[PDB]
Amino acid sequence: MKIATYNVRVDTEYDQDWQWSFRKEAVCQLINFHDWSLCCIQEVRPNQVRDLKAYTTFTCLSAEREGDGQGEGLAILYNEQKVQAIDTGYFWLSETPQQPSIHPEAGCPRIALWGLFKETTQNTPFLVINVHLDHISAHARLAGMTVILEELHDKIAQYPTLLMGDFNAESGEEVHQLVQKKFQDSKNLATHYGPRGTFQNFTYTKPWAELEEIDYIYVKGWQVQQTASLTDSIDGRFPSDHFPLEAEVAGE
Amino acid sequence: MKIATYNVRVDTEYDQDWQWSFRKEAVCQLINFHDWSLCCIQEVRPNQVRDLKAYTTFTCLSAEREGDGQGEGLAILYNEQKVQAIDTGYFWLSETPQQPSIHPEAGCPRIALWGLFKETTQNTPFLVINVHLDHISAHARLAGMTVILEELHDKIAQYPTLLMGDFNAESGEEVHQLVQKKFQDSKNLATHYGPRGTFQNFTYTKPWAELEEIDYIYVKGWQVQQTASLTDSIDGRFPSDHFPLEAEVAGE
Repeated sequence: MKIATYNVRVDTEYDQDWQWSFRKEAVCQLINFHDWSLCCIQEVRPNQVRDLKAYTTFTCLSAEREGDGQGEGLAILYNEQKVQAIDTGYFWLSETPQQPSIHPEAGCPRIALWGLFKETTQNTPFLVINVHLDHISAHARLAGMTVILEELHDKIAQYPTLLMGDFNAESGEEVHQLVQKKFQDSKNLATHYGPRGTFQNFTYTKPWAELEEIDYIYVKGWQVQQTASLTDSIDGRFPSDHFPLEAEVAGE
Repeated sequence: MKIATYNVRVDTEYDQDWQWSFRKEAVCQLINFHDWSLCCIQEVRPNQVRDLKAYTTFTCLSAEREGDGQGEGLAILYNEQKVQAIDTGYFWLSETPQQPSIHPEAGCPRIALWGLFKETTQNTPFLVINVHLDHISAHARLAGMTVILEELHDKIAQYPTLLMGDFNAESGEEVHQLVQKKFQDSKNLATHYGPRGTFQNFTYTKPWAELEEIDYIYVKGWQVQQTASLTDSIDGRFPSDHFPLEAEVAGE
């Protein structure tokens, strides 16, 4: 099974001539071309979610962080011919996960979006967790991931799990040590194609050694066949300020 | 079925710090990652052929233009689990196709390399023709293609055929008019991902409008599902001065 995570960059006027309106075709065409079983998406306001539904071939599960359906959100895109969603949910990375709220350490509401899926050919379900941790501090990231791991503790224990997304943390941070108690970083498990880092800040000529390694695909209960960071471009620009990160996995 | 053509750039000291020795891993890893059923390759000296066999996962059919096995050559890489070669051959694009020779109009010996293949699932064979036409003149290209179409006339008439490679010719040349009597350019038949052009001259920042469109995948007897020009890079350089060109096709 091919899976991916892609932070598509929130629609913001700060990007000027490279805000979402100008990037949407390139982002959606990239998704359609790579054609994974499923893709976790970060940084989508409602208009971006609408565009993903309209311009990609995927079914779209989504949720947003404000609660009023108007805020920045997460999505899980999936192909129903390849995987079926049998349960889904989301919660806030806070001391009150069921309500729109902010962790004491965090700078804004953050959510996790998850889905329980089954591959068409397989009979046993697996869990997908879409990660986007706070950028404000390492303490905020550790705290947010702690909520994910506690809130979904039962599901993670029960099912093979794909923990995927933008950790906003380089490999040495405490949050990775916590995650690695139960998960393995897929990109160290097999052959990796492309740069090990994923964030280029929209700089087409960014040296690979200068990429930030902040997006991850963590696995529990999976064999990893290969991973890749995808450097697709659109005439001298990147469709997002992150590269998509993909993995090929097989159930145990 | 996924198929591709890729001019990997001949090993030459003119490329200095980007001659084949420095590019081989990137080229071979690209091929391994994209993992097509088959790929036509242009511009491989014997050491490059050795490297494709050693560092890609593919079976390698090859031939070279000098006849002494020492010259610049062509290859068809294929995955035997996906397609099987049942016949193969090569010939010179000259007035005496069975012997090392030069067309009156051409600057050097040129060959075509072909294979008759069968997909594992399908019962009927198809023909693959690896094209690399002379760069010297439009007349030389027309003349070279005339030899291909004559020499393989019977096979082309009998089988669905993939005519793939480096035509050294933009779309308006007479050689394309000749080819279009029997073939269709796949990139106009479905959705195309990436630039329509394929030659960037190793210039990472080359504007897409300035790419030369000299590589082609022509089809006879195929439904085309999609095509793409692949912009894979290796830290601010391209692995070859051409992009690979790929297509997804289905027999009729």
